[PDB]
Amino acid sequence: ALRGTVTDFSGFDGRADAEVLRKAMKGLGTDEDSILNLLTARSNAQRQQIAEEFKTLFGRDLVNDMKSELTGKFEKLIVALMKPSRLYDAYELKHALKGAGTDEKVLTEIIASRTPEELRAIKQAYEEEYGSNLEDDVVGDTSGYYQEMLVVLLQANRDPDTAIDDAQVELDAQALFQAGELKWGTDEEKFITILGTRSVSHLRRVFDKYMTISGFQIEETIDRETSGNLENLLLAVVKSIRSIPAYLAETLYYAMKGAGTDDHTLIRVIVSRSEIDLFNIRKEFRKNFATSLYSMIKGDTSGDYKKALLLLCGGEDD
Ligand SMILES: [Ca+2]
Ligand SMILES: [Ca+2]
Ligand SMILES: [Ca+2]
Ligand SMILES: [Ca+2]
Ligand SMILES: [Ca+2]
Repeated sequence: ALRGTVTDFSGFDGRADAEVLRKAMKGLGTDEDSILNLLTARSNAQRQQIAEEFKTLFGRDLVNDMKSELTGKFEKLIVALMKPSRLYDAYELKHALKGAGTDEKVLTEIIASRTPEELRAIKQAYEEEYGSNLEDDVVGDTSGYYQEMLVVLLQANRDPDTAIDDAQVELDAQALFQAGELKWGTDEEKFITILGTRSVSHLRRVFDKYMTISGFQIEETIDRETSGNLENLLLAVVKSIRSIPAYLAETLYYAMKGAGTDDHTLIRVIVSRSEIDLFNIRKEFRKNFATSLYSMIKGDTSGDYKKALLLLCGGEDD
């Protein structure tokens, strides 16, 4: 099943951990090594208890103190690691929508790869934290079919996996064929309804059947029929339906692909999935890119930031 790389540390003592952290920042200097080896070895819920003990003992906010002592990517990784799990995805979405400029790669990445259950959780958290409706904020900063597809997904009303109705699979496959390849132009609405509301098990069957009747994989047709933000979203949805860990592994790969590194994306995926399916993401990363995620990271990052990442990911050998 699904498996992360971070678990609750046994023999957990919040007060003790708070003191270790406190001693690592007191006086001039900062013992980063001590901080990273500790926080990456504690589950997210435990980090929250440490933060609570820290404030109780010293009357200081652990996160703000680290924001003062830490710098750069390492600081960003530590701050994201301290964000409550139930609020992280909402946090990211909020930052991708705030100020002039909307970060579409973020909206697409999260809303496409998160399950209906997760999306429901994210919407509640977002509203309680920012006193604003997530859907309304998305609509306000986006437009066209891209916006429409995101809204469909945000409803979290995807059909439930039940017995497969063969005739419905043929109907849907043929409907997609007719809405794209056999149509002068494209019927985006058809693509949105089907890909956004049908059950996961149903769609996996539709993808195979579509391949059989058209000679094309649904991804190829999408690339041939659509463009812009809509194309990226549709591909994210399809890839997620097939395998969320694969889609995420691919997102990671392209983050460390070529000159430089998309650090924000790199941190987001590793942190948000660390306690869910990061282990699976590794297996999908190896099987599809001839290398282990560990090596990719180990050879694209530097310093403490690099050390923290490797400890969270693990898998040195894969
Ligand atoms: Ca200090
Ligand atoms: Ca904006
Ligand atoms: Ca067409
Ligand atoms: Ca295209
Ligand atoms: Ca790189």
